[PDB]
Amino acid sequence: AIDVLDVISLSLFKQQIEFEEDDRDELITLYAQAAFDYCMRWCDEPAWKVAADIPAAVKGAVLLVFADMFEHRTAQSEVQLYENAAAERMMFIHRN
Amino acid sequence: AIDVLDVISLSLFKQQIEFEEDDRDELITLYAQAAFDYCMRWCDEPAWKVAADIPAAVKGAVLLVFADMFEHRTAQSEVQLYENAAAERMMFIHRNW
Amino acid sequence: AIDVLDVISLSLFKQQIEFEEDDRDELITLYAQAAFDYCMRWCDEPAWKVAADIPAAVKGAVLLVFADMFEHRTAQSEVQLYENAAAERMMFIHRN
Amino acid sequence: AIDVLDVISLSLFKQQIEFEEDDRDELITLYAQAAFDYCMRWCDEPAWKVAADIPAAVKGAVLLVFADMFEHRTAQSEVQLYENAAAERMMFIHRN
Amino acid sequence: AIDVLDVISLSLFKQQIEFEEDDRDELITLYAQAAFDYCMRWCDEPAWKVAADIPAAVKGAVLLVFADMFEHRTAQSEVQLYENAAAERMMFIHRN
Amino acid sequence: MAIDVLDVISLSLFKQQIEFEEDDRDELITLYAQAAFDYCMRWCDEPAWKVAADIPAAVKGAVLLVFADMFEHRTAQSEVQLYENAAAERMMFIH
Amino acid sequence: AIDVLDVISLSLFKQQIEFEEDDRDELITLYAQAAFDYCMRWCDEPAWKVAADIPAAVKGAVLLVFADMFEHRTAQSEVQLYENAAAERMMFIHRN
Amino acid sequence: AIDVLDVISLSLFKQQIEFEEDDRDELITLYAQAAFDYCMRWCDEPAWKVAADIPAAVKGAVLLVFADMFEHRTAQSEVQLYENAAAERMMFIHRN
Amino acid sequence: AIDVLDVISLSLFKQQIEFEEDDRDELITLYAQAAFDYCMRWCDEPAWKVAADIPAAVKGAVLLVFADMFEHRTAQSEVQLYENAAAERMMFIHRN
Amino acid sequence: AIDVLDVISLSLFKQQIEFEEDDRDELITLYAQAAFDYCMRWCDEPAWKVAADIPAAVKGAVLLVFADMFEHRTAQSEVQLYENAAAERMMFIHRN
Amino acid sequence: AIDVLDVISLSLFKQQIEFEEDDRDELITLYAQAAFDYCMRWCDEPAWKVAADIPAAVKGAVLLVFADMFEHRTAQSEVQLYENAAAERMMFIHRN
Amino acid sequence: AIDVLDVISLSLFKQQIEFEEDDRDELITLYAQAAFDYCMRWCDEPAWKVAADIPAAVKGAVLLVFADMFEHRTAQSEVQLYENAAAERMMFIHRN
Amino acid sequence: AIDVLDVISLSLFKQQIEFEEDDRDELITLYAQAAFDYCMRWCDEPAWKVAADIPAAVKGAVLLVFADMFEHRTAQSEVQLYENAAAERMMFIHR
Ligand SMILES: [Cl-]
Ligand SMILES: [Cl-]
Repeated sequence: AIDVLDVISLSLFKQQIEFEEDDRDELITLYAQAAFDYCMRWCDEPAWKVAADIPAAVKGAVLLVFADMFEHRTAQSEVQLYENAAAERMMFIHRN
Repeated sequence: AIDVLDVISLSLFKQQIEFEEDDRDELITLYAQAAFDYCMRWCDEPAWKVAADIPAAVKGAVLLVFADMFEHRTAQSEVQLYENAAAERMMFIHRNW
Repeated sequence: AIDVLDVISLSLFKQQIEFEEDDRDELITLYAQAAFDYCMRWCDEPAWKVAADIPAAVKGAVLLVFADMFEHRTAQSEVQLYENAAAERMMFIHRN
Repeated sequence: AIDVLDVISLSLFKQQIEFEEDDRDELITLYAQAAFDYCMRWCDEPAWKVAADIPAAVKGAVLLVFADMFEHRTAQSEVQLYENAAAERMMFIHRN
Repeated sequence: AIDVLDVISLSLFKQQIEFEEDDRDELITLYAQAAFDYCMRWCDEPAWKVAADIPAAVKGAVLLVFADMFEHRTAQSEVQLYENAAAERMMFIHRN
Repeated sequence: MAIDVLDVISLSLFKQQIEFEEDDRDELITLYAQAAFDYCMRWCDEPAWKVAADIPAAVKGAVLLVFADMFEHRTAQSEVQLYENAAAERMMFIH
Repeated sequence: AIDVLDVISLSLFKQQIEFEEDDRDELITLYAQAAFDYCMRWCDEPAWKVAADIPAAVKGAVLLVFADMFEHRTAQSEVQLYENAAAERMMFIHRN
Repeated sequence: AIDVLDVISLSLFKQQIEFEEDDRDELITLYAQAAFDYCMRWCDEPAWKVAADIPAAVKGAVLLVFADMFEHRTAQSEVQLYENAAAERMMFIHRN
Repeated sequence: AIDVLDVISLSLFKQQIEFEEDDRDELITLYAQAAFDYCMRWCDEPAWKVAADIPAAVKGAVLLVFADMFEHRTAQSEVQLYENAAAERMMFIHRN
Repeated sequence: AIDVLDVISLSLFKQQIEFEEDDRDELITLYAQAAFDYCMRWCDEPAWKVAADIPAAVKGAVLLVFADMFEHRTAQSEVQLYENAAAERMMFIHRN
Repeated sequence: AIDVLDVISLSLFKQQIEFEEDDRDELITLYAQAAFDYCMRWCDEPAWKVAADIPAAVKGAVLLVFADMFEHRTAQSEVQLYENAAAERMMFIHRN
Repeated sequence: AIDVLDVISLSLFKQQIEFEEDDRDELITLYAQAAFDYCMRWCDEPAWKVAADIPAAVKGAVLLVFADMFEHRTAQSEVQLYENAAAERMMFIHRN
Repeated sequence: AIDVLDVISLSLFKQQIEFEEDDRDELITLYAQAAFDYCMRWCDEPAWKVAADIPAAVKGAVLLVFADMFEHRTAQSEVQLYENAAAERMMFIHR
């Protein structure tokens, strides 16, 4: 399997969520892995064998899914959430 | 059966909810176990035999379900709750059909 | 039959509702026993013979139902209450 | 007939409504008797012959109905009241 | 006929509406008689021959109807009144 | 012989219904009382009530509600909407 | 043709509108006459031949219509007027 | 033709609109005449030959229409006008 | 053709709009002429040959239309204008 | 063809819009001419050969259209404009 | 083939928008040209060949469209724009 | 084939957006080129071979589309954008 | 095969979002690459072989899609997002 940190660096993930400290690397990495796993299964593209195979648009969707996990931590929320269409669209363009 | 704390450490569960105190470990552990039990039954995947088998997206769902339990303590509330789609979506892609 | 306090201790029930006093254990027990009876009958799973048989997701539902009775003491209220979907979903996956 | 106070003590009734005073024992007793009568007739279970026969979930409904009588004293109100579904779900699970 | 005050004492009627004075006893008695007449006619149970025949749930309905009379004095109001469902439910459970 | 309202409910009780403490409006209050009774009697349309004592307590409750409304709401049109209090008709309806 | 002031005195009309001045007797009389004429035509009862014949509910209606004239002076207004059902209901029960 | 001032004096017209000045007698007279003309035509009753023949309810309608002309001077307004139902009801009761 | 100023003097038009000054007599005369022209064509009554033939209710309408011209200067506005029904009703009773 | 200034002088157009200054005669003239051309074409009555032929109500409509141009300068605006029905109604009665 | 500035001078266009500077003559001229080009094409009248041929209502529309481009500079806005009906009506009156 | 800055100068583009600085020439030029490319493709007119061929209304549309790019920088926004109908209407009259 | 930075420099991308700082260059590069990839696949014009082939209207769309990524960082938001029609219309004109 592909390690998400070989596709998008840990530093870049932290920049996405504007998080400067190094004391949540393990939690952040879990969100990154969850996001990558989600996007890879959704795209379902058996041909991508290595980190360098992942298209830039899929990388953008990974950052959106990841950032959503960092900011929205509960399965139910008090404030209504709205789908940002950009995530599906970045991926749709590369689904099997 | 798989122990949820071998999949996601108690330390990580506490960071999910930004909870620093150590006097609620038993309650927090119960929420973690409940969330894991729920996500496992829902995915219904027999081939996940050990903790290392659990996919990252499923780990993401357990964290969301766990934090919901921690934050929302009553079966009815005065304020409406809205489903966060990420939890079911994280689980759906690892569902045994 | 199963004593709810063998499944979830009274101190956990008190922590669920962040209740620190020692003078409401009898009332709190009555709520806990009601929540457990409700959830047990709803799942209707006779394979749970002893306390250690109760699945973790059902314990979660019992705590939610319990906390509801603690917080919402009247059969009617002036403020509309909304069903928290987590209770039913935690029970559903273990219904007989 | 069963005496409601053999099922849930007067002291527990006063704790439900957080009522500290001792000068309303007759009134409170009347509400308790009314709530029990209502929940009994509703469940319609002739199998329950002694106080000990009353299931925990029915005790919870009796507390909810009792407290509603204590707090909401007129057949009409200037503010709409909303049914708390817990009371009838607690009873439903034991309807004959 | 049954005398309503043999069923629910005047002093209990006064506690229902939290009324302290002894100078509205005639008016309060009229409301109590009207509430009782109302509920007796609605229930239409010929088997209720003496005060002690009246069930607790019906006593509860009588108190609610009585209190509404005490609080809401005019046949039209400038604020909408909403039916409190408890009164009818208390009665329905003993209808003939 | 038409039943007199003041043999059914005293003026004292009419004044307590509206929380009216003064004694300089008995004539006006009597007229409202008589109007309310006339209305409730004709609406119930029960000739079986021959004397004051025949009038059921729930109907006396209705009479007080109708009376109090006349006292408080003096005009055939209002700048604020009025809403019917269901208690009035419900207590007449059962008779 | 009946004189309204034989039915209800000018001073009772003034009490209806809580009007304590003596400088508007002619205007007030006109409103009184208008209200009486209106209610009489509306009921259309040929049996009322003298002031003593006018029933109590019709006097109530006349007072309401009179007061409306006193208070609301224009065939059109800036603020919406709502019909007080009491007026029509008082006359209806004596329509011929 | 009937002179409106023989039916309702100028001073009664001024009391209707609570107007206490003498410098608009000519304009007020015009509104009075317009209101009378309107109501007489609407009623269409040939039998009213002299001032004394005009019924009191119709005089009531003439006052309402007059006051509306006095208060509301433009064929269009920035605020909605609402019809006062009394005007047409007073007239309709004597229509031919 | 009838001169509107022989039907309603310029001084009365000014009082309608509570316009004190004398420096707008030409504009005001123009509004008066337009309103009269409007009302005359709408009524279309050939029998009206002289100023004295114009009925009082038609004069009322003329005053309303005129005042609307003086107050409302633009074919479009940012605030909705609402039709005052009195203008049309006053003309309606004299339409040929 | 008819010059608008032979029908309504510039001084009257300025008074319509309460415009004091004398440095906008050319612009005001353009609005007046645009307004007249519009109203003349809408009415489409070629029997009007000279200024003196133009009916008073049509002059009223010209003033309203003119004033709308002076006050509302753009083909689109951020605030909704509402039609003043007076303009069209005053042209409608002289339409050919 | 017609120059807009021979139809409406730059100085009038500037008065339309109340713009008292000379440092935007080129931009204003461009708006004026675009507005004229738009209205001419829209009316599509070959029979107009010189500046003096263009009717007054069309000059009015040209000024409206022009001013709209001066005030509203973007193809999309955060605030809804509403069509001023005058622009289309001024033009439609002279459509081919 | 045609250079946009041969049609509308950079200086004019800056005046459209009221941008006085000199440090965004490259970005502004990009917006200008994009706007021009879009309008040209939308009209699809092969007869326009050189800068001078571009009609005035089309230049107005280019300015509008340009300014929208300058002001609205993102493919989605927190605030709904409303189409300004002037852009398409300016282009539509020159569409192939 | 075309690198977005050969089409629109990072400097111009920074200007688009009015961002002056020097420490988000790898993040901005990813957004730019993602925006280009998306717009290119959308247009599906394989006749554009080199940087200078890309039409200005497509460059405008790439800037819009880029800036959206920079400003709206989560797959779900608490505020509703509305599509800015300019992005699609600029792309559509070259499909
Ligand atoms: Cl002039
Ligand atoms: Cl670069």
